Amino acid sequence: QSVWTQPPSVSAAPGQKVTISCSGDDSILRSAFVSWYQQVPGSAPKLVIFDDRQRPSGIPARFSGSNSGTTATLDIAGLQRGDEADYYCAAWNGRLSAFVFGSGTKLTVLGQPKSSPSVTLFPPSSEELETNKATLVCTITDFYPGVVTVDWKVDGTPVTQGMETTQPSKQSNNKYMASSYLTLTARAWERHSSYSCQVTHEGHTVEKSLSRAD
Amino acid sequence: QVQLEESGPGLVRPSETLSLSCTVSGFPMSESYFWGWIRQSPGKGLEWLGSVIHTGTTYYRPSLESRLTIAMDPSKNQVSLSLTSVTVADSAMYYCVRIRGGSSNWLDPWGPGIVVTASSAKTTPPSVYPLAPGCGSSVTLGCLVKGYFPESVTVTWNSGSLSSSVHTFPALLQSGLYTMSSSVTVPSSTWPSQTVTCSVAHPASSTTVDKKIEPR
Repeated sequence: QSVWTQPPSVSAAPGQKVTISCSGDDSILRSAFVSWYQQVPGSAPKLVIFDDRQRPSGIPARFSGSNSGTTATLDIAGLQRGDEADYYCAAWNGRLSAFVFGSGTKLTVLGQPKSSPSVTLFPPSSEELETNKATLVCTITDFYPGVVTVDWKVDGTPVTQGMETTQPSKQSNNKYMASSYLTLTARAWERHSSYSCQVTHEGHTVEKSLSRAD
Repeated sequence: QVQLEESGPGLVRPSETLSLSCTVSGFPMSESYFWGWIRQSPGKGLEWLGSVIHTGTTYYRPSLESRLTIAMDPSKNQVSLSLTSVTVADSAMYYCVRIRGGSSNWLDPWGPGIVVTASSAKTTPPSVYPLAPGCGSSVTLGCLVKGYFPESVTVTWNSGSLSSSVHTFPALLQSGLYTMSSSVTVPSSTWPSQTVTCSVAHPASSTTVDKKIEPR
């Protein structure tokens, strides 16, 4: 594949460990050296493992790599706050003739209790509707860890088009916030009845809905 | 001590060519390393574009190979990227990287990155729409700040004597224009008796909009 499969996120408390997998088709990773990169979303990635299991200068033995031939794994033991980052694997894919990255895994080093998202759903304003457009806004705040998935429904049916969600950003209290937008024409707004924003966080959903006729 | 730095225009018009440079300091470009380019779209993953070595050998992402030219000039400690026929899909953070040759294929160091925005937009002030509840212990209002260019805006709120909590969300680039939003939370049963206004300042268009949030 042109992207290696990684879990979207992992978390653990300081002092604990995590394992991050990176997989390709069949045993394609036996044929290539896998490298791992650490990125704080505000900055460039940094090399932490090369040649499956070697560490560059300055990287502690807390970081280790393995490669099963099918799946490569990054192990991060003795977790510290500064380890918090997105992690990517990478390797040459000879079947595609390209250097391929994994899809990335967000690591949270748990510094406060879980906090479920506070969701608010807004209808389009009459002012926007005068321009022949309608945007619903679903604000999402005070969640920790900073990972959510957002699903929209219109008339009880999943929306597949016209949705976009921001990447979570940190609040002053180190919880996270994000916003999701459903963009429709004014006519489509007028021709549907119920609208729902569903936020999944740590395996549980928080949903807000409205009816246009209110 | 090896350092990389990307430079070039932050704005590129669709159909035109994106041209970026990377300057290498503290390390010889005549060694057995490739020099290449990676990009990353906001909130998405990393995409390898290609690389070059001092002998002239180049590697390109096959899906982009017809549009991509990567070259180097060690006399200027430079690596260049030229991507023709730009689309809105080419907006990204672009990174130059040193790459170890051979079977190792590792990337280190990376430049800090340069933000490339692909858009045909003119300077456009935002359209600011009020976010009021559809018909608990707090109420949340907001402002939708839509269709502006370029970045950035600042949103401030005036909720009088009310205690408030403001959440200002990052912008999304959608068809060459930015959209963002901001919310303010005040105690339930205060507003609308007590007034709440967002002020949205877009210095590029010399425009500030002061929108009072009215009940529906």
